[PDB]
Amino acid sequence: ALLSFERKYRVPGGTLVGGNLFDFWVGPFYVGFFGVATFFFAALGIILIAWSAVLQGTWNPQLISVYPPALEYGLGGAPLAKGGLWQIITICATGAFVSWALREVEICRKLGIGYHIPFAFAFAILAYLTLVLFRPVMMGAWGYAAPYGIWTHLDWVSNTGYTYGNFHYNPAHMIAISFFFTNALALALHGALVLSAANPEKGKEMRTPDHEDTFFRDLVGYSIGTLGIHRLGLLLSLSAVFFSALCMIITGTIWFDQWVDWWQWWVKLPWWANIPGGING
Amino acid sequence: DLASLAIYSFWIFLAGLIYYLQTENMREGYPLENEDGTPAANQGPFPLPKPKTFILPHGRGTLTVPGPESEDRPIALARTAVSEGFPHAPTGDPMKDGVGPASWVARRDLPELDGHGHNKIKPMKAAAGFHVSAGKNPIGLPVRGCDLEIAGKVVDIWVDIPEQMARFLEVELKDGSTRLLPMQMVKVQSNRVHVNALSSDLFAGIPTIKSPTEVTLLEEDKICGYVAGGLMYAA
Amino acid sequence: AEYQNIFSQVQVRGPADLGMTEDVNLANRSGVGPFSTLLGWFGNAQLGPIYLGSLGVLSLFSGLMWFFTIGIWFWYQAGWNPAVFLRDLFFFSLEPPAPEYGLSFAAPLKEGGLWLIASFFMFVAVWSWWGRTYLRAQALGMGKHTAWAFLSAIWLWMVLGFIRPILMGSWSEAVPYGIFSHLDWTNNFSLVHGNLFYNPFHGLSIAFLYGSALLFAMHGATILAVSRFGGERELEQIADRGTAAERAALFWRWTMGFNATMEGIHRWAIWMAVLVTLTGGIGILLSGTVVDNWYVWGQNH
Ligand code: BCL
Ligand code: BCL
Ligand code: BCL
Ligand code: BCL
Ligand SMILES: CC[C@H]1c2cc3[nH]c4c(c3C)C(=O)[C@H](C(=O)OC)c4c3nc(cc4[nH]c(cc(n2)[C@@H]1C)c(C(C)=O)c4C)[C@@H](C)[C@@H]3CCC(=O)OC/C=C(\C)CCC[C@@H](C)CCC[C@@H](C)CCCC(C)C
Ligand SMILES: CC[C@H]1c2cc3[nH]c4c(c3C)C(=O)[C@H](C(=O)OC)c4c3nc(cc4[nH]c(cc(n2)[C@@H]1C)c(C(C)=O)c4C)[C@@H](C)[C@@H]3CCC(=O)OC/C=C(\C)CCC[C@@H](C)CCC[C@@H](C)CCCC(C)C
Ligand SMILES: COC(C)(C)C(=O)C/C=C(\C)CC/C=C(\C)CC/C=C(\C)CCCC/C(C)=C/CC[C@H](C)CC/C=C(\C)CCC=C(C)C
Ligand SMILES: CCCCCCCCCCCC[N+](C)(C)[O-]
Ligand SMILES: CCCCCCCCCCCC[N+](C)(C)[O-]
Ligand SMILES: CCCCCCCCCCCC[N+](C)(C)[O-]
Ligand SMILES: CCCCCCCCCCCC[N+](C)(C)[O-]
Ligand SMILES: [Fe+3]
Repeated sequence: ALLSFERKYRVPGGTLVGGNLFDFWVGPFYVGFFGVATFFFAALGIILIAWSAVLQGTWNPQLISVYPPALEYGLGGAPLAKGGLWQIITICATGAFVSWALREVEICRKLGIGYHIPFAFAFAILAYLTLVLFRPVMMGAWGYAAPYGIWTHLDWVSNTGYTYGNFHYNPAHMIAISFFFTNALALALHGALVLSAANPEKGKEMRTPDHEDTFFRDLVGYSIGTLGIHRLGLLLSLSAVFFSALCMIITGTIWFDQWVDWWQWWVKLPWWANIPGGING
Repeated sequence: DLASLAIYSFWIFLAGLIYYLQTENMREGYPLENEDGTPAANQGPFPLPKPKTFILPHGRGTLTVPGPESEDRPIALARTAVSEGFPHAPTGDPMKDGVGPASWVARRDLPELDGHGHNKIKPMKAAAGFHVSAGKNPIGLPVRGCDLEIAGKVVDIWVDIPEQMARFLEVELKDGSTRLLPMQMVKVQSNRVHVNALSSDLFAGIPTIKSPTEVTLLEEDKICGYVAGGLMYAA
Repeated sequence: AEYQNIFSQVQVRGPADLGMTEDVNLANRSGVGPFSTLLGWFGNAQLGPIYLGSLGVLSLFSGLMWFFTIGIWFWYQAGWNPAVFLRDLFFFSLEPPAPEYGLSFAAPLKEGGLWLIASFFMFVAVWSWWGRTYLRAQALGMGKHTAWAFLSAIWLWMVLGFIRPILMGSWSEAVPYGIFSHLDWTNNFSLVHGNLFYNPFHGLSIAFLYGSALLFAMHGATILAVSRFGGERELEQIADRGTAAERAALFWRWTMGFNATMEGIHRWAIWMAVLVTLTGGIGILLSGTVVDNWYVWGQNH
């Protein structure tokens, strides 16, 4: 139940709430007040979902699905069976995630590390809350929100995109995708670089960071360096999620026409709007 | 149907891969242990992988993992409860004893080397061609701890030669000796360097290094350990 | 404010670093470029040197040829008018031969010929760059991880521009060169195959793409959180585990019940990423060659 080096770190302290009340582990897991909050929110929420399963009439996870109130309840409540189950499950999910984050903070304090991980997590939570809370509210109804099921939440992505034509043309969505692809490029490179240094040609000695710099300078004439690359991955990946939330919060709110048409501001600029030739004249 | 073969084959591959990866990540810390150091009954469902050997450069040796594991240090902690899974209370001063968020590991007592074979980290004074190139130069600033008392003054930056970055500030105390602070644990301001982890009176207890122009991995771990431990143990 | 280590507080510079030598032919390295104080808040300040041997020059030149071949066409499309070229830059497109010309090289320059030319240049640019990936590692005696990985990206690219067009019997299947048009082609590809959300490879591919952001967020943040113990010195933490690597592992173990090593996390990393384009290229390759409609295929399988 402990890693060979673990015991020295398992000391009292760190907790944000409760003093020593929940200062302990179960097997590998740290608990804390927020471990308790998480179990409760998640347990309730799974229960509500398994309940919401029977009222719809399956035990198949490929079919189990839970919808927001319909479009006409606005931002009010709803019979459990017609979207209150969803509202509460959402409250549960939020409580679970925020709890998980705050528990992550408690683990940080006990371990004397920095808060970067739960801070990073908090971006993911904010993306979620954009789909299910902030966007709906700004838009006047729960019913715009994503629903909960494996294949039905895809349906929503698709219906939502196609409401604005080809969603490709959402320009914040473009920036977002760019960060996604770039982050994966950087993850492949990072993983491969470190591994190539630690696992060199058979029989040779472990290489060094200087080898890692050299390989990259050789290859593309620049190397961001070992502090830099971890800064980079973090930035790329939080930026992807930042723009993801952005691209959706502006959609159905400040812009609600076909995204392709947004690009007309560019082509319609005075100094060139009327010159003939090309694609738009 | 081909697409069906491919997808089914893929799930099998992916299960193989997760297995391989999980066992690769068992090359340290394993086998699991009871709170008293003996092998735990339950090791989980993944076996330890077959050992591999890293050839260290500059005749520094090899490393074989997994291998017989060992703290190579006394750990000043005691149980606070009669069964598995509770906190272990420091038996003395946890900053001095190096436990909790003040832990350090018994890394090799040599300094890290660059690919050329020279010490990775040097004070800048001894580093040929190295100077502050941007940002406020901290050398000369008073150093202030979390008690808002001045604990000393910055007398150099220790820099990483191959990666060209600042790694520690070297600080001089009232008594004329110096200590390293990790660069990541200070805030350089226009008229001071502030250190939120330590109060002024804890500076003297920063672990000292034995040479003034090099630091060993073991000495780095004790310094970083000790300073990080102040976040919990100072207030 | 506690300090976070996302931007350096003090930069420090010394003699340009010219690199390790190992078996590299030094005659082919440039000299150092300048130093960017800008970059150096975040990463290294030093630009270059770069290594440009023969394969390097080959790659770089075809690469530019591919690029200029598209750009000449774009200018042509714009009737040589600077203002129109800029106005319409995302709209121009260099399209492949129509279905009628099959896999042949017959089509007129202005209706596919140029496309084939640019593509030819793209092919040599990339494959030569691949080899440069392998050769630059060899000269330093390093593992071939980078080239193996790049191979996975090359896989999706080959499938889109070459393999799947060939298996389908025409070049008209391939992706056009243009900003807006390649997006249109993507949307259209999905509609015509009954919606890629029904391609199980497509959804694996997304799991990994999302997963790479999750993982790199986890890892990046983890390393910066233990950078106050020298965490980012990963090769030495692999060779001689420090308290950085221990606090890192234990953060995750306490959070989610298992953890990595300082070496292993990089294996999780390279694979999370590489599997994006692996599964991806498989999904695309199967589309229209074996499965005409993902929805349909989903209903049987
Ligand atoms: C995967 C399914 C589709 C596809 C779907 C999408 C979608 C959807 C989106 C993009 C977007 C992009 N795609 Mg595309 N893309 C495809 C395959 C490609 C290929 C290729 C050689 O196979 C290329 C070169 C590109 C290139 C691009 C860029 C224009 C843009 C950002 C890419 C990126 O960040 O990459 C890695 C990042 C790097 C920084 C490394 C490479 C650096 C530069 C930026 C690459 C650009 C090359 C190009 C020649 C420059 C334009 C010249 C003009 C003067 C502007 N795509 C396939 C066919 N692509 C996004 C966009 O903004 O489009 C407008 C977007 O939303
Ligand atoms: C037909 C579909 C439309 C389209 C319409 C949309 C729509 C609609 C949306 C996107 C969104 C996105 N699209 Mg788009 N999209 C299209 C084409 C593309 C293409 C492409 C190559 O063609 C790409 C690459 C993308 C990529 C993207 C991203 C920028 C973004 C999704 C990531 C995200 O938001 O994560 C953020 C991460 C999360 C939301 C997850 C948060 C996780 C939480 C915090 C915790 C989970 C805990 C969990 C319950 C597990 C616990 C159990 C444990 C496992 C034990 N789109 C087409 C044109 N796209 C979405 C977006 O931007 O959202 C903000 C969005 O809503
Ligand atoms: C982010 C933009 C869109 C979106 C667009 C898509 C698209 C498009 C696709 C998915 C796919 C997935 N999405 Mg979704 N998805 C959205 C928001 C969510 C949320 C959420 C709580 O906000 C969750 C939990 C999920 C979960 C999922 C998984 C079922 C699947 C793989 C994701 C993954 O690997 O991520 C990276 C994370 C990891 C590798 C960590 C592990 C995450 C595990 C696998 C989550 C399992 C959750 C479980 C099924 C349901 C709850 C568990 C219990 C009830 C507690 N999506 C929003 C609405 N999502 C893919 C799929 O295959 O769908 C069928 C796919 O193509
Ligand atoms: C409406 C559009 C369709 C759709 C149609 C497609 C199509 C079509 C494809 C994808 C593909 C993908 N889609 Mg989809 N996609 C949709 C909805 C989504 C959504 C979403 C939230 O709804 C998401 C998250 C995604 C996400 C994704 C990606 C996971 C996947 C491509 C991965 C990648 O890294 O490629 C980017 C990486 C590459 C293209 C590799 C490039 C490698 C080459 C070698 C680089 C050459 C560089 C060149 C020389 C330029 C150099 C310039 C430099 C400056 C030097 N899609 C909807 C349903 N999607 C791809 C896939 O794999 O599908 C299975 C694909 O072909
Ligand atoms: C911000 C950048 C990226 C990111 C970062 C990120 N995620 C993180 C972290 C960080 C830094 C963590 O520290 C934390 C973690 O512990 O990772 C292992 C985490 C995490 N991100 C996870 C998932 C996740 N992240 C995703 C994405 C991203 N995470 C971004 C790309 C996605 C995507 C892309 O779809 C998913 C699915 C988990 C592995 C973990 C958080 C685990 C957690 O909160 O546990 C508490 C809750 C439960 C155990 C269960 C709650 C369930 C109930 C409330 C009911 C279910 C609700 C309902 C929403 C189900 C929906 C079903 C779907 C089909 C729609
Ligand atoms: C496996 C998943 C990810 C992946 C991995 C990956 N990519 C890779 C590698 C790996 C492992 C490499 O080793 C290789 C590399 O060298 O990385 C730095 C590479 C690479 N991936 C690249 C791009 C790329 N990767 C992508 C994606 C991905 N790569 C996946 C997400 C994408 C996407 C998402 O669309 C792109 C666009 C290149 C940076 C590089 C391969 C380079 C190559 O083959 O280049 C040939 C040489 C040339 C084209 C020179 C021509 C330059 C011109 C195009 C002009 C420049 C334009 C302008 C902006 C500058 C001004 C010019 C003026 C003179 C006019
Ligand atoms: C400023 O003006 C000047 C003139 C200086 C310019 O040069 C400006 C330049 C431009 C404006 C260029 C702009 C370029 C673009 C917009 C390019 C955009 C390209 C993409 C978005 C690419 C998307 C995907 C491309 C793919 C998938 C390519 C695959 C290629 C194939 C794998 C290669 C196949 C080879 C073939 C078909 C020929 C093989 C023949 C044999 C005999 C082997
Ligand atoms: C995305 C896949 C997530 C990986 C899940 C693999 C679970 C690993 C659990 C094994 C670790 C338990 N332990 C420490 C006893 O070995
Ligand atoms: C003698 C002068 C030679 C200078 C050579 C410098 C090369 C600079 C190339 C840097 C670009 C690499 N990139 C785009 C990936 O960052
Ligand atoms: C190497 C990392 C392993 C993590 C993989 C996580 C897989 C998520 C499952 C998504 C379901 C895909 N599909 C096609 C059946 O829909
Ligand atoms: C795809 C989601 C999978 C969730 C993975 C969580 C597994 C953690 C297991 C840790 C405990 C192992 N055990 C039983 C030996 O203690
Ligand atoms: Fe790393």
